[PDB]
Amino acid sequence: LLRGFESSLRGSRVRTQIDDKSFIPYTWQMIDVPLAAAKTSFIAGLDTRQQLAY
Amino acid sequence: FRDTASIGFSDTHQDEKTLRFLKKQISQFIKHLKEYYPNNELTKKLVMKYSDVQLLPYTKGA
Amino acid sequence: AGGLSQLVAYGAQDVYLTGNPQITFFKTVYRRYTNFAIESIQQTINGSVGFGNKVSTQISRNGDLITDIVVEFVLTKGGNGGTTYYPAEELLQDVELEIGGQRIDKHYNDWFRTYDALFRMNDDRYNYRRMTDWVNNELVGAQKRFYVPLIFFFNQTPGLALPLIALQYHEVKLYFTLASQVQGVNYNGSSAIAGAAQPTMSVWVDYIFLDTQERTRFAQLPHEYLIEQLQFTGSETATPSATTQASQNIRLNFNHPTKYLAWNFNNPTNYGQYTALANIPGACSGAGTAAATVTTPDYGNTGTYNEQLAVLDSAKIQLNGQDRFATRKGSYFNKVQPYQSIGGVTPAGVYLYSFALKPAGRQPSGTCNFSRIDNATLSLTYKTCSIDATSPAAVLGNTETVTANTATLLTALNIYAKNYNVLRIMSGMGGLAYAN
Amino acid sequence: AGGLSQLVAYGAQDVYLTGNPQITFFKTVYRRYTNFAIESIQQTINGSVGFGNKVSTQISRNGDLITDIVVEFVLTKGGNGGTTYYPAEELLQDVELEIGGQRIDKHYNDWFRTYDALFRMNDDRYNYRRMTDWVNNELVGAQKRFYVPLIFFFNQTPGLALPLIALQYHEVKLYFTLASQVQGVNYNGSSAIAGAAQPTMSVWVDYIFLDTQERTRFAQLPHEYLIEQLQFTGSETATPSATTQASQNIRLNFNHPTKYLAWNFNNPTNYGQYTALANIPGACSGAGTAAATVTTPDYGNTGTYNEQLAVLDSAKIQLNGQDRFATRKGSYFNKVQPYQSIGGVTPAGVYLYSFALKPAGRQPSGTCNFSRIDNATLSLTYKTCSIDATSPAAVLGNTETVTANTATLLTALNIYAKNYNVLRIMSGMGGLAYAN
Amino acid sequence: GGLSQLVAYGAQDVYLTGNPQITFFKTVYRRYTNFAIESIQQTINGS
Amino acid sequence: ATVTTPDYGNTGTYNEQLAVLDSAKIQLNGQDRFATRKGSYFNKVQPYQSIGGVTPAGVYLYSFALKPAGRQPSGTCNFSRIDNATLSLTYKTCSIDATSPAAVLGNTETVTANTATLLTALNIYAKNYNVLRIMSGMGGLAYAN
Amino acid sequence: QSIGGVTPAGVYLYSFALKPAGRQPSGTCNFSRIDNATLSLTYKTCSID
Amino acid sequence: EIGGQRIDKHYNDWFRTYDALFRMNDDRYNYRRMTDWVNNELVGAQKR
Amino acid sequence: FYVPLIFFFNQTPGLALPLIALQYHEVKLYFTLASQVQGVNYNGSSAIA
Amino acid sequence: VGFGNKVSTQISRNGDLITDIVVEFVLTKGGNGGTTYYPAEELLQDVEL
Repeated sequence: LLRGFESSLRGSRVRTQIDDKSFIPYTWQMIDVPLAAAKTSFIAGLDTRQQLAY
Repeated sequence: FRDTASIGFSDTHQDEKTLRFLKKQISQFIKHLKEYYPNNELTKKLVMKYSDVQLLPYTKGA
Repeated sequence: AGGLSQLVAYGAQDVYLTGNPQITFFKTVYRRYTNFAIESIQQTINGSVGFGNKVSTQISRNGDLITDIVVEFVLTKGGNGGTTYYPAEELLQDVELEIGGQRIDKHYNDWFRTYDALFRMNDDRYNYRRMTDWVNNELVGAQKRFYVPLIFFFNQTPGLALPLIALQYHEVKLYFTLASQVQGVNYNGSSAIAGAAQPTMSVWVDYIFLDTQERTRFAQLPHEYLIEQLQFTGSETATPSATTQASQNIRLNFNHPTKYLAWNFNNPTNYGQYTALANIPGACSGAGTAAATVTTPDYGNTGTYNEQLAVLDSAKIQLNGQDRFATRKGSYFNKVQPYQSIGGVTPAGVYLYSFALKPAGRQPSGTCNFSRIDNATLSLTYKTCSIDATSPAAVLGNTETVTANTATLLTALNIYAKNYNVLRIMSGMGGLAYAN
Repeated sequence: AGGLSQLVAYGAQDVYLTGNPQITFFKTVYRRYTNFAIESIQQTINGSVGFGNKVSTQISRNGDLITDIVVEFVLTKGGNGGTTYYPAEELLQDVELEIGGQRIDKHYNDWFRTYDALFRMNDDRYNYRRMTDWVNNELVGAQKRFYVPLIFFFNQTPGLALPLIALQYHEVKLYFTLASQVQGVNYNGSSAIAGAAQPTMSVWVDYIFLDTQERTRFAQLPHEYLIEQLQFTGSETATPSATTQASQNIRLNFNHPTKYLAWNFNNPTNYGQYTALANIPGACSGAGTAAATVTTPDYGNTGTYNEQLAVLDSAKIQLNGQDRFATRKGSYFNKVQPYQSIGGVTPAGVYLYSFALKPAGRQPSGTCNFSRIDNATLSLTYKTCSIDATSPAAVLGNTETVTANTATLLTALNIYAKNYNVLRIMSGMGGLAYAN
Repeated sequence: GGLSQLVAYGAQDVYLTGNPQITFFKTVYRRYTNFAIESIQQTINGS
Repeated sequence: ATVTTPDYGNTGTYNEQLAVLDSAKIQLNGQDRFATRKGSYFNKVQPYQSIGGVTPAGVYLYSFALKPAGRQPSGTCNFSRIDNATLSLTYKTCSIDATSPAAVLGNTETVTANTATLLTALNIYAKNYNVLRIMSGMGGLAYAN
Repeated sequence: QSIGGVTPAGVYLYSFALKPAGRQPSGTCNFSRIDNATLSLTYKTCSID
Repeated sequence: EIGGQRIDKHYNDWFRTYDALFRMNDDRYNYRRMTDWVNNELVGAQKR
Repeated sequence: FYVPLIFFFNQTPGLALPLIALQYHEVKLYFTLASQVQGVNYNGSSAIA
Repeated sequence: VGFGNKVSTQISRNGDLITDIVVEFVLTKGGNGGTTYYPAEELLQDVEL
């Protein structure tokens, strides 16, 4: 109790406890919906405008 | 010609580590209450805390 | 005669130059690229625009990638010629980069001046000044459109453009903190300029639209970007007037594998003033005439290259109680490190020490990971501020260890660190891989 | 509308630019590197430091590789403003590199000035000036610390760092000859400045510390470095006075693969004076008023870009009795060669001719191997030197084949050639691959 | 000196100095097709 | 009236204009713990939010806990593992002439009385948890630092 | 953004390319496939003496 | 704008033109009622 | 001035609103500001210039 | 923001759960002592979730 106790000694206060770990499991949500990227011509248009014959 | 085998700055015997060294030792020995260990077991701690080397073998011939 | 007379000059040492050729210089090879188009689209700014106001924008998903961002301001000058010093950027006190609720970076008005002071050179420094200041002796009442390009990690090279197509859930936002005091527009020194107009601003965002084969890839694969961050805290300085050269030992609070450390000594009242004022050409208002005063800069020339008016005598970085390099004089950090590492000119009062071979580039080239340092301290020696600022005979005729008495006004020290980190993006969400 | 519209118009002309994409510009993949740290360490200089003395220093092997060296001088100016012209470099008369007792390279104060004059460019050269001269109209008695970075094959790119870790059997050291005459510090022209202070000198070296895995390999493996070195001998000019255009045939003593030759016509008494003096602003002391004298420069502006004050009319290089090119006038070599080859500006009186496509780089890009050429000459034609230097009406209002009568002071000729060699490191010993 | 920095290899650095791919201090140059450069005068036809 | 001596028995006040703090921020390892807040936040808002009492002017608190007034653990900042904790202060400009009530009762939060420069001592407290262990007649702190 | 230099007054640039100053293709608009390419200008009122 | 793509874009003069071309009778008058002062209102009058 | 709100999730942590569990629902607050504030811009019904 | 104006805000999803919300105002009074009565509270005309 008097001399076998726990304390905080330098090296145990190293900044790497933050700089080795992400905030990602702490700031991210749980999103089950997939990403919806799709073909460009579907939105952009079909280029239907008499392009020059070569 | 110089004949100086040692390079000339801190590398091989110097153990240039940061004080995080403390957690490496705690991990090696497993318990956070490190204070009692080297008071009772010093040899194992000294053996596990020093560096190795690499050699240079070149010659020209007689 | 001619070229044929030299081709024949072939000897044994050419096996290292022209032996078994691998490259021919005169028929090069180009690489075909994924088709893309760049469109500059206006964003909507939330909040009231004005002096001292804080406004923000939510970046609309107008495209697949986002890269260059430019913030424009409209300012009316309230004074005559030579009364402003980059008013467009000083108006913008900081910009916060937030992706999905987590801040990734933050830049400051003073950092923009420091970054410009170090890493931009030649025509880009002059253009930047054109983009942020009045440089043609314009007079009172002149009004113009200013552009303050942003420098977040994804703002200078397409190689780090953020994948909005892969950030379909998390929003990206920029918060803009505007200044209450803008020299020559809203205030002249600390004196308010009656009738000063409120600024008008807009945020320009340049979007890249990709073709099908790559854009669906971006939304398919997880991504990891090796990015830059800025770290910043302010410090108070100890600058003596006489009999001594003070020491100061500032304990640093930096983390991450750091590319370089840069700092400047400033007068918090006069934006961009990193040197003492003196009664010499370009060093103070009215310099060289009977009306000269060393309390007010000749603002259009606030920046100088005359280190005699700078206050740092020497500095060293000490890590865990042992010096990182032997003590260097203040001029090493002002003249030599940017020569070796950037290739530009750093004005007096701005100092740089690199850990990197090429800190101006984005290719990783050496870092100091301060998360592993238990005691990171910047030790400073100041010059003695005993030289009479109003007497050119002394201001330009003194020793290396002394500077002007007006250097005692440089009470704030701004210490910046630029470091690497990794940005992770997947399933529409993003965030910073290593916290801090 | 917008970027999508541009993507829609995709057709045949895009197949060779984008069809079957090979690259993207928006997902740049960085490379991972070997851990290293950089430190600047000062060494001990063996020899007495002072005007006219020779000193040397052994590079204390405080690291694994040597990447850069910056020489520092502390000078007190002995004259008024505008009386100095690169005084740190004039003092740094000659720097010689020795590895294992053998001379590797030598660089003279005039080479530093010539290299600065025609190869170093941008704000980087202005900053260079900041490091070696007084650039803020400073007054007599001012003390300033100067930095002169060295320009040996190893100083600018880390890929050529000196492998001292692998040279355990040899010393690496440099010899420094200090000038006895430094303009504006201990002499004004040929007249001594009483009470001038002796310089203070130190040499700083940037050491690379490598990690365990890479330094093991460097120490155990043999290495070969493809390097550049400077060949130089000074000679004499053939400048005429009136009625003629002198010719000179200079037998060259260069060998090894040369990437360029460069030369200047100088006044050996006034450091850096590569042109004639004249009564034009910045062209001589007192220029523009009645006190103008054309025997002494207005030193702080010793260098000029007015080619009419240059003495060379035309030049040709001939190899083995046949012309290497048809004769060009002097302005070609002063204005066009550096435009085509390096993309910079060269001041009047300094000339370049290159063999390399990019002579400023390290990657070989064309060389003339003067070890397999038996007789190489430089043919010069001089301008007639009949214009009265004291009348700007005659100097600023005349033709190309004439110059000022004061051009006859440019009596010393310096022809430089830089070429390739290979530095071999085997069994702990270094040495050159090719002799002569 | 710099050793206090060099030693500090951590978890975040696997993205920088882990599993090295390149070295910055040993450059390998590419050998090129032998060529010579000259500039000569053309005849201009016309007044 | 002598503005250098208080009417001692009524020394405590609730008038924020006589309080020193313009703003405060707590920063942990170079990273802000929250954005800078104005001094009245620490004097009045958090005591309302987490304690339920009234704090006189010049006394400030920031909580890490839902119930800092209680004994039940309710949220803690473990300073035994944080390398650098810094409390950043911004002062009000002490330009008001304390002898003129028209000025002291008629100004904004960023200024205070000239007599404020007498408040020369800064006292910052931290209250925390540890465990007191008792075994076979012996007692002691398990976590002492 | 596209070059990294300064352009004098009266000279204007709009790029379709990331690095128009370089030779490596970095983004193009093919005006052989656009039927109506128009540059619309607004002029300043030239009222100042 | 639908998903980053422009679908339509109307200007004030188009609204005037449309009101001039396609709205007729009571609808044009009620439009007027919604966008202007139609009762000789005086300085200071405010309307939704 | 600081005006705390007194909604169901404002006074006790036990009813804290879990944005984390509302991934797809954005939470908005509407604020209507009074036109007349006694002693600030009106004294009774009389405007304060 | 202003007298008689209506504004809204969208709570930024920075955390996991929301507890208290405090709306702050900066007001300057135009009256004498004893001429105001919870001016920040009446300014806050209404709040909707």
